[PDB]
Amino acid sequence: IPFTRWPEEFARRYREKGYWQDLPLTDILTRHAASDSIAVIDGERQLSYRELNQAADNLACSLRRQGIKPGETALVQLGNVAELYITFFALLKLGVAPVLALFSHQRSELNAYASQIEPALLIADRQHALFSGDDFLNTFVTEHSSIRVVQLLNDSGEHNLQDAINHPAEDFTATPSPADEVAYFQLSGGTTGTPKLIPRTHNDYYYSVRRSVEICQFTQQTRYLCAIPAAHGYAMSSPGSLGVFLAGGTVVLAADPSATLCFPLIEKHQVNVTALVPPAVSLWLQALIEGESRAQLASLKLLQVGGARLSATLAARIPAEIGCQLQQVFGMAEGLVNYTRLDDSAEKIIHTQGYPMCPDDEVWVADAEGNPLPQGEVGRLMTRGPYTFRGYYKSPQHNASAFDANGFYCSGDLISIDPEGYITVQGREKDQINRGGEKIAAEEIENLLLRHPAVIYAALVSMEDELMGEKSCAYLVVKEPLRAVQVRRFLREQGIAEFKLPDRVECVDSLPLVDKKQLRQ
Ligand SMILES: Cc1c(Cl)cccc1C(=O)NS(=O)(=O)OC[C@H]1O[C@@H](n2cnc3c(N)ncnc32)[C@H](O)[C@@H]1O
Repeated sequence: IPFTRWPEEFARRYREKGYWQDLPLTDILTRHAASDSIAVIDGERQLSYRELNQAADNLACSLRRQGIKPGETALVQLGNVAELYITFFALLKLGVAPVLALFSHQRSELNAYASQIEPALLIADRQHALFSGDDFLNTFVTEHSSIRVVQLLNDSGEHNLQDAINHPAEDFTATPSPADEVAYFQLSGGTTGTPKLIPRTHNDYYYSVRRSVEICQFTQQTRYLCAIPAAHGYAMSSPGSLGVFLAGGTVVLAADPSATLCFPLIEKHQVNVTALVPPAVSLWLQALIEGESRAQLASLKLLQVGGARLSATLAARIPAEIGCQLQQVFGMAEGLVNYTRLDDSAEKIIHTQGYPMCPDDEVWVADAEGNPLPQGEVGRLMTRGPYTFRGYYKSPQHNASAFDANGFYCSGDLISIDPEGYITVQGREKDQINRGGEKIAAEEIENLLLRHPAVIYAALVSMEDELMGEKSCAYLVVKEPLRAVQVRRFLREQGIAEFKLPDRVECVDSLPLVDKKQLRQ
């Protein structure tokens, strides 16, 4: 499986300093293979580390019998369910590199993912709109003829994922990919017209998990509510579900981050850490005002907030109105993750997004050309490090643009750095909307809008929204009258995630030639 390697002097340095430990990610689970402490709670269901590890082997083995081999890829679309973690570890034990699609992702996204990786295996959920019938499957498995095996959650027919997990592995020995080779594929937020996949090696991904655990001081006592989409890198590795498993803690799954669902789960299971995005934090504080008992969240000792910038106003209210410590998490699926420390001054936890988790994480601030700007100046985040990648998967065209000569990645974020060395996010250069933490590639949507017969020109732009931070607005120059429902219905036919539909559509007489920079003015 081809990916951009680190130069050898970098791989050697990162091994010498102990970042790369040359262990597979399977180690996170198999160190606990003897344990009967609870690893996953999912509604009424409680899986031990022993059971989880066994489930993973059971599935890994079942797939091996169906003829899935090491070095092959897989498309996995499971939500906030135990089977996400079983499937992730099953495929890691086989040496199969998956993409973890979010439940929200639809036709266009799955097709895009399947096209780049050419998967041998598809794992999806019959509770998904696309997988309740066999119509889409028939079409999907035709277009993506690489697919040989299909396993489906909440199926009682031939392709039942349960029957595989429940089938005890006779003599199974794991064959994880080498630790300096690809383990799995993360998803970019998106700056381009097609999704870009991020190769994560065991060495790079494990270190980010291991180092995240040190900072957030996760232990066997950690009870982590995983309420955001469980397959996202923030819920997965920062420190996320894996960080919890590593530590020997417990992951509590919730279908979404509504106060309606989570407030009960936090009190019931005595959760002491969870990860949210700004709008979820807002709705939580509003739910407390609207008269939810604050004592339901007594057990909470750390609340992570990331995916998008947290207003100091919102930040300051977390200790007061909820009564736990805040951690701001500024990270990206490409690698680099900045944390506030648990011992940081209120000043840094409220007004900054921390500093990189690795001492050998390297961060300078570029001007429009690409020269270093001195501290306190605002400019483009340029970074490289032991868990920051060196190329999207099979993207020589975009990789040329995305990295400078020395292998520094531009995140398309604008940042300043304090005298104390802390990063504050000041804005964004990449053509990306941040819809309450969820990322939309403006180009992806503009291309889809231009497919519409009435649409001459398309501009997708951010607009301030108090709840979400940003909402999508589609500016269209049209042949004929076009109402928002028509645009939205049309885009849903193309088959994309709901969050990607423009919250607002406006037909205008002209757009400038699109110069989005001027359209803001
Ligand atoms: C991967 C990730 C982790 Cl592991 C932890 C927290 C957030 C993310 C994340 O944001 N992942 S991402 O791939 O979906 O998007 C990366 C982009 O998300 C934005 N972002 C993430 N955290 C922030 C933040 N705290 N403040 C402002 N912007 C933020 C930023 O533009 C960054 O380039």
